[PDB]
Amino acid sequence: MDIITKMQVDVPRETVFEAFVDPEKIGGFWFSSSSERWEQGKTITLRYEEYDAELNINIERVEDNQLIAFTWGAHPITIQFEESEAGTVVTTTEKDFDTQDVKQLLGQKEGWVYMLSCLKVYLEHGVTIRAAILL
Amino acid sequence: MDIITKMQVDVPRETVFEAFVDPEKIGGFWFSSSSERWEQGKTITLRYEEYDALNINIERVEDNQLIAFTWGAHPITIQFEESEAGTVVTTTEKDFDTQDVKQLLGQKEGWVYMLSCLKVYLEHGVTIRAAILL
Repeated sequence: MDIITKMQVDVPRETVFEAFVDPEKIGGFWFSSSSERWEQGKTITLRYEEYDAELNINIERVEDNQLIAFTWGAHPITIQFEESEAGTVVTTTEKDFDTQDVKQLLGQKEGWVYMLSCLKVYLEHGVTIRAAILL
Repeated sequence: MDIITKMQVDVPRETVFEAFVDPEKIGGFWFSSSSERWEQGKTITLRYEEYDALNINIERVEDNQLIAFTWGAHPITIQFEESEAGTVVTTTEKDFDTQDVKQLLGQKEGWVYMLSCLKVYLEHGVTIRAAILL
């Protein structure tokens, strides 16, 4: 099982890509802060001012304005950005899950959908709706 | 199995309830409009302009607290409860098989997205593309 979620965001692909990798932008829809810009081969410190929690993630692969890859909890993750008429389609993929745990699947799906909804609102309106944690 | 989703919305419970039952407000986050105010015992014709496209029978309504109706073979309840900063909305779509995981995941996505659209609409007065869900 791979949890794949797609969300349309009405802004250019570069702008959506930047929303994730730019330490100053991520706070509007996801982590409260990042240690530095997301680069292929850099280990980033992702803060959650909310739960006063911190986690370190190493960026595995990065294709400018097109792909960000990494892993969490041993689950491969990729955030892709494709062009669409009105702007961009973001596709999040969190791989390797079993059916035995429908509860886990639903919870992760919820996290991805919520984060992408917060993303859409932040980029389309410049306002925020309580960033999520997901991971 | 039931698909339960909860969302915090920072406005009073009465404002969240009116957003669903008032024909003039629902288009900010879900269906484009309703034939009339959602009331217990009425059949409501819902519009979704994007698809230029349904009817639901409102079974129960507890003002500012609960709305229940059935879609297909899945009873649904939308509940509103007070929270310190506003309201906690709980949507429940019932009686799914644990077979079609894709169906459960697709419906979950639907509820989470609708509640997110609701949150922005009520907290910020702006909207993001409404989805049909049903």
